[PDB]
Amino acid sequence: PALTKSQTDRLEVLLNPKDEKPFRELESELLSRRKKDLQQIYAEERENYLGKLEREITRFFVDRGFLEIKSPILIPLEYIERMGIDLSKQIFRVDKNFCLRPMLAPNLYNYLRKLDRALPDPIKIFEIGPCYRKESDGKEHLEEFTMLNFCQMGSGCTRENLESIITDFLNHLGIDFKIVGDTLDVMHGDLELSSAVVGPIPLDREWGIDKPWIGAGFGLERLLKVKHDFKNIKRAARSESYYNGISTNL
Amino acid sequence: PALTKSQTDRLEVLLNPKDEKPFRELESELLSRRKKDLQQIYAEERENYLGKLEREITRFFVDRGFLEIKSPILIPLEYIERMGIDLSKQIFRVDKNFCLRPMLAPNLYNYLRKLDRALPDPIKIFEIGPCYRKESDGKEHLEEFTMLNFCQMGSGCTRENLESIITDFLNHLGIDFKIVGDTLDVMHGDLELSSAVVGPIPLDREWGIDKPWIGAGFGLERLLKVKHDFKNIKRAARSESYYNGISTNL
Ligand SMILES: Nc1ncnc2c1ncn2[C@@H]1O[C@H](COP(=O)(O)OP(=O)(O)OP(=O)(O)O)[C@@H](O)[C@H]1O
Ligand SMILES: Nc1ncnc2c1ncn2[C@@H]1O[C@H](COP(=O)(O)OP(=O)(O)OP(=O)(O)O)[C@@H](O)[C@H]1O
Ligand SMILES: N[C@H](CCCCNC(=O)OC1CCCC1)C(=O)O
Ligand SMILES: N[C@H](CCCCNC(=O)OC1CCCC1)C(=O)O
Ligand SMILES: [Mg+2]
Ligand SMILES: [Mg+2]
Ligand SMILES: [Mg+2]
Ligand SMILES: [Mg+2]
Repeated sequence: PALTKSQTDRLEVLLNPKDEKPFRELESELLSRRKKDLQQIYAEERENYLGKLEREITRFFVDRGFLEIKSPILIPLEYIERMGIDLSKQIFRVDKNFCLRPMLAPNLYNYLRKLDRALPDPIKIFEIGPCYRKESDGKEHLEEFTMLNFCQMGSGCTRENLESIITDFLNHLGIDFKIVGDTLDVMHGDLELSSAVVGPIPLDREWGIDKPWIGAGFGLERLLKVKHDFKNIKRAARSESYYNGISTNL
Repeated sequence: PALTKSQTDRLEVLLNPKDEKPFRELESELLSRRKKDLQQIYAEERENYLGKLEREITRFFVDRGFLEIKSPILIPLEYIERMGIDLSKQIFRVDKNFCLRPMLAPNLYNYLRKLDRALPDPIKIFEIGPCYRKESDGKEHLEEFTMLNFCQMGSGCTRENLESIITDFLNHLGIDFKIVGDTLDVMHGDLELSSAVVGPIPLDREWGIDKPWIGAGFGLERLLKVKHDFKNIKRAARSESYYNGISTNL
């Protein structure tokens, strides 16, 4: 009569946040619901949450005067050392000289330096894309995730302006937050949505940067987790197991 | 007086397709032009070609009834073997059990199988994203590229329908092509834009697929190369060296 832990685990896979003994009937009910959810997505919008969020965020920053960057995901291992990373044990190495980027900063540093030769002050850029870190199991971490990093360099690089961009950005997405403060974290309850920095910092010199700057990095899967009230960030990930938070194991 | 080969190489970095002794003046002219090009992008649209193309392609397929997939880039090595790949020497391995995906097929096979339990016939899906292959130097190949793979499974999986989708798709993008024919290549002159397949094929059984299907895979950087008349596909890649085909080394 009482559901086993394994049965409960199975039902929880099929349970969605907005949902409101014997196991087989409960399972059948949830299977029907989830099939109908996929059918509705297929019939109507057909957009993947992670893709759609990237597009929405892209529009926000492009509209605010930030240049869209698409830089390599596979980066030189040298960039890790040059980032002052002696995270060191979290790097996915590829061949002898490369790794999967654990963050967007090194390529954006290079872009800021290069673009400063061409673009008027201030320089405003952003990137959204895959980042990789070896992580311990956890409901808030993925080994394959998607970062947004925006930054501004030159005039107007104040904490006030950084907080303003963050605030406008999250109010646009409709995500509740608190900024907890040079360095700031953007929190949703106890979940970190972003780390933000008001530069300059001593690392800049290694990258040929000698101007003020502000920037922040956000995990898109974390944003989705909060927005859609997913219990586990796995529902928001690139996945074969979940589609828009709906189990594909039906 | 005569430009050296190295000087010509430098000028060719700065030359754009639409452009129409002494070296320093030629260099200065091209530098000014390319800075102005970046300034215009920054002032006006601010979109990255590779990002924008992905968005345009996404809209095309979503509008045509195809479900947008975002699946893992880091995939089990087992998937390679299960794809009948004994390309074998082109795989970027990561740790003991994983690799960077060289193609979108294995994850899409899994999606087709899973979605067949939920969605009405025919099942139409697509993915756009990073793929990785170790390649010899060449003007048409990147080690890090972006694939579009669409497919349909069930009813209507005919060569005629596959050719129709391809034709509508490339006429939409404004890319000239010829389809050269079960299996088809979509050519732009001697450059392969896509390989396409009319299933079923014997590989399907390994992935739990036993329905007719059609599908095709396109390289986005190749599409950009053709569309923008880039001499080298490096101008279309995720890069720190080129932005929308414009040298960042100014
Ligand atoms: N493994 C991960 N999975 C999902 N999102 C991540 C992961 N690592 C970082 N992020 C996201 O990227 C943002 C910026 O990266 P940062 O390096 O500041 O993370 P972090 O300080 O290591 O986070 P945490 O303390 O939660 O590990 C984080 O605020 C988070 O939103
Ligand atoms: N290394 C690469 N760089 C850029 N695009 C690629 C690369 N490999 C494949 N593609 C693109 O992906 C498409 C489908 O992949 P497929 O495995 O059929 O390529 P392929 O037959 O190996 O191509 P090629 O003969 O040019 O190496 C190709 O038609 C091409 O547009
Ligand atoms: N790099 C991640 C995310 C931090 C985002 C804030 N930093 C930031 O925007 O750096 C700018 C990007 C290129 C150099 C300046 C971290 O280590 O927390
Ligand atoms: N996989 C690449 C691209 C081929 C694209 C055509 N194949 C295709 O769409 O396969 C479908 C995708 C999942 C299984 C059926 C190749 O090896 O050529
Ligand atoms: Mg961390
Ligand atoms: Mg942090
Ligand atoms: Mg090849
Ligand atoms: Mg081919």
